[PDB]
Amino acid sequence: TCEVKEKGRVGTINPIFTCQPAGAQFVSIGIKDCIGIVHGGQGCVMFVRLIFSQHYKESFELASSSLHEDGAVFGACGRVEEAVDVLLSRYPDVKVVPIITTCSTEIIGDDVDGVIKKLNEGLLKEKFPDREVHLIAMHTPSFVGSMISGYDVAVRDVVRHFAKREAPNDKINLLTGWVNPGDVKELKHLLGEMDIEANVLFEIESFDSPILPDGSAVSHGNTTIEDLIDTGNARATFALNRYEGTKAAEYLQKKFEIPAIIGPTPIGIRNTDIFLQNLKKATGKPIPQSLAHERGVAIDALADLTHMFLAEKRVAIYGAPDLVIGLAEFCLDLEMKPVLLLLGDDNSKYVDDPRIKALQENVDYGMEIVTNADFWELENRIKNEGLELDLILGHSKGRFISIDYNIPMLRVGFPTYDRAGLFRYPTVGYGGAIWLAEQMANTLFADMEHKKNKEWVLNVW
Amino acid sequence: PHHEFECSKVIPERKKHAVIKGKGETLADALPQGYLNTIPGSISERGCAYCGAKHVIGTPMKDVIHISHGPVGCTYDTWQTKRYISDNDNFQLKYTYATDVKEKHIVFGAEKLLKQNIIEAFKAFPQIKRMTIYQTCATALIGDDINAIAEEVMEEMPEVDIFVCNSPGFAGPSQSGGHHKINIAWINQKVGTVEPEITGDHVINYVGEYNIQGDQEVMVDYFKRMGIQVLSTFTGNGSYDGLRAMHRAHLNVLECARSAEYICNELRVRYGIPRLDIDGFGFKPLADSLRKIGMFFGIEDRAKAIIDEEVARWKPELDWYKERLMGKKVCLWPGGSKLWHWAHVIEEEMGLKVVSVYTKFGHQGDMEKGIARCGEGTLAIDDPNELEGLEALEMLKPDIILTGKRPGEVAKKVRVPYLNAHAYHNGPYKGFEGWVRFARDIYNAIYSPIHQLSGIDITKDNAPEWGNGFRTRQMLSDGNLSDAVRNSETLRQYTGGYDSVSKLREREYPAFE
Amino acid sequence: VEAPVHPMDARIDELTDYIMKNCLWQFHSRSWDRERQNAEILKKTKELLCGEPVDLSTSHDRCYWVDAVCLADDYREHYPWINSMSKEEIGSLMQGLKDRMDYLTITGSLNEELSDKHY
Ligand code: CLF
Ligand SMILES: [Mg+2]
Ligand SMILES: [S]
Repeated sequence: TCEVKEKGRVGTINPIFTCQPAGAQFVSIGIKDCIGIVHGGQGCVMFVRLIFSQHYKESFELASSSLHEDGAVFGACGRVEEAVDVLLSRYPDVKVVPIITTCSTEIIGDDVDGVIKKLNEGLLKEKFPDREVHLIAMHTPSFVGSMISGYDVAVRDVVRHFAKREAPNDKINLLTGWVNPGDVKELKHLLGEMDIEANVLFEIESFDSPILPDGSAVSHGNTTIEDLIDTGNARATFALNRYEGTKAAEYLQKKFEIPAIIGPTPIGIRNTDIFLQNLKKATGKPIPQSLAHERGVAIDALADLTHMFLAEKRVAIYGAPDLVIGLAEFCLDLEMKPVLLLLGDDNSKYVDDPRIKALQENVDYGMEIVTNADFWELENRIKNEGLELDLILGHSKGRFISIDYNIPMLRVGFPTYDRAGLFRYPTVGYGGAIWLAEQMANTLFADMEHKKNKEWVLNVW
Repeated sequence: PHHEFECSKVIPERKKHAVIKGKGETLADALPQGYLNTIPGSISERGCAYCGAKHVIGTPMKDVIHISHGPVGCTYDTWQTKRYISDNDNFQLKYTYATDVKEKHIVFGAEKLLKQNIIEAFKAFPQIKRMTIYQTCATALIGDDINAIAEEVMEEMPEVDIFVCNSPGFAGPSQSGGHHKINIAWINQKVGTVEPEITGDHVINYVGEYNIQGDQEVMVDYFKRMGIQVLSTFTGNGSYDGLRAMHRAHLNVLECARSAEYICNELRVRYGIPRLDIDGFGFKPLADSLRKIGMFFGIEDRAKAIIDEEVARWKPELDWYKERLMGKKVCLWPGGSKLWHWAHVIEEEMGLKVVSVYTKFGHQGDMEKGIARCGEGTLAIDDPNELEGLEALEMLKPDIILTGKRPGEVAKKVRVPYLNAHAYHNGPYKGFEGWVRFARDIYNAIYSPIHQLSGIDITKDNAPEWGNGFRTRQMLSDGNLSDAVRNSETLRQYTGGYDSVSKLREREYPAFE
Repeated sequence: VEAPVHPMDARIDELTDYIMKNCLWQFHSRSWDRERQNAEILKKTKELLCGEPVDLSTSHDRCYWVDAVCLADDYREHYPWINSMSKEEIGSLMQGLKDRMDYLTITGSLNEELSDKHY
């Protein structure tokens, strides 16, 4: 049966995620003309910019308040004030400036809402009166939740800041979740075929930036102030990822009565079907033949693989909880046996997830879902408790388990730095169902050749 | 004279932190400021004091549980971003630990949490009996006494030893404060606590080497061929108990002065051990370094032999690249020591023109070394920020920069190639072979046909034909070489394999008695 | 502090350049260390350049000596004019050098950290 249990150890060995501020920084890099300031020590931002570099091989703009010894003793609201001044004074185009707290500035208790109000009435009116500048508090203490909850918080804070319901319209708010450019592309394709306009939070396709002959391009997000304000006017909010867009979706529900459709994460055929059904329901638009065709093209790809190769494969999955769960679900439709799911933070709401209730009702073999997990929860099981696996699905930080215990691994989630180009491919939708199934197969195939495990069978499947 | 960036006029203090080496100017005439606080909002390249302590110096130790007392973030953000390898199966890259400080610890403290963590860690890794606890922002602020907890555990558990590093992010302007803190904490807590078996008449500490892509293994190979016992390395490929015996060295060979001069300075004071500064990079600096180390022990013959065979083996290949690299402009933009290790020898030996150097966290001593070795005209920058970096690229138009990963990707967008000065490309870059590897990577970056393609505007109505589906590096590089060069019988491209270090781990070293 | 002067400033321009471009022993961490280093190594360089014996009776001496030997040798090779100069002129050249080196690295130094009493 499928047993949900909390990690036993109190400590962390080999972490799956980083802290809430990293999630707020990720939200912020997805907004046009946005540069967050991370209020804390320099590493809290510089290390996170490296994370994003590791995934994308691009540099994104984020600043530090540069906390030092004095501010840690006496308070550091002045460090923020100077930061805002220095940032605005040197970056003329910036219009959005999140103020993102860290463990330090939360503990020492700096009044961020206070110092923002001061700058709005003060500095911004005096020195910068001709400029649009939105300062936004993001309270993201590192000693609760994770980058995942930080993301949820930040999306709420940006929508809370900007959303107004002046001119109701028929658009939806699509909160993609923390996904790849290839996911944004896929989701936009689905919306286009449904003929449904949306505010897409976030438009990060432009993270894949060119080298132009005139050296003029840069990676940036394209979610605009206008789009964020327009979130108040939508007829519904589709928050695909419950752990990354519940707060913003419910905020708009509670504040403007915009209905929130939370999940399921559209991973796999069946979950993509539910998305399209939910769009129809919300908007009244019919599901067109063209998507039934693309769906069937996807199913064809899956048919070639499922009972021949994927059936009964033993899978471990980790990463963002919505990804983990979505993948587990799709794997079961692919006849596979996900046997260990790691959910690598303290969220108390996993046990209440309907998708996890369904797994508990319906799974009929030995499965574990470990909450507050770390990578030692997987490695210890392999090394000392005889867990047998055919495949891992997760991000690159788990890689040494794959490498050193000879279990092949498909790179999914964030960050994926030990493979090239993965951000351009979908994991959601019908296109993503194709990509996941074919790449799991291709991963298994390479492994069968490595180990000489019936490698000769790959001829007339 | 001092230099002021257009981008930094609105922050006039920045003028004090950069100088162009003027005609006839000596070190007494101008020197950048250094080791001052950071300007908030500037998008400085700098990191935190926990970075300098834990991430740079502490973690290289290969037989140690590196546990960060704090929330998960600090630990995750320092994991799998470094290439300090080891001959203990890269234990220090594969396993990392955080205590996972939570809300309820903010009021009450997290000393119980810490101790439980320590026991869990030793239990999970029964082959590891050494630990270093690193303080972070959060645990500094809540005031846990890490030192007391570590002593409580060592009393309970005599088979283990625990080093304590109290260097949180905010403790200082940059990496630099953490270098100091861990240097001093190590010598205060740990040096003198172990008596080492000596296995030779010639004994060194190799100090300030972090073994990026095998640099330490390159150097220690030379030393083992000289019949020198390397008592310890601080800290690349280093053993915890090896470092506890640093007091017994006959000499401190110091490569990275920035990070490790502190501990050498105190070893001279406390135990009378002399300090010899060396260079790890380049044929001359390295030969001089090896000559001096051998001559100090009366075994200069052995060092001369090594120098002779290595230069013969590799100089024909270095010179291949030099000939194609002549006059190419380079910015030396690491964090610290590398900038001055490289500044002269790279001009002399690879033919590059150094047009700029920069230090993220360096002191005025590093700018001294930097400016001393650079040519007139060179822009030196202290605590550079992103806009200044970009303006320097526009102003100097370098052919390549040696810099960090993400700064490399900034340069990428404006058509300037990079090598990773920090983590290397096809490293390691120390040693004779390493210097050729280095030169080759520079060649391959500069003369990339993809780089040449990126400069072409395909929309341009004027653009000429191509009528050819490729252009090789050597097509783009060899067009204007002397017939003598181009047709040489000695000059050749790098002949070494992908991994230049694995062979050394097998190598056998004859005792000289 | 004023830059020192010397009859043989031309030739000290050359020898100073070399040390700035090649040597590290002149850039230790604190003024008192720099005084010691400048004095001890330029001492043994003169001694060696002047056929005079050198004292190798502590490990510190050997450490100064090794930098001294290399510096002497490069002077004889790369600056071979020095080789046709009497012990009188050489001792004069070395005193001029030490003074410039002490100026550039100690008394004229813009490195503010050289007086920190703590390492
Ligand atoms: S300056 Fe450096 S990296 Fe920053 S916190 Fe401080 S020691 Fe650490 Fe840590 S858990 Fe996350 S990443 Fe920060 S907000 Fe706190
Ligand atoms: Mg790219
Ligand atoms: S730094």
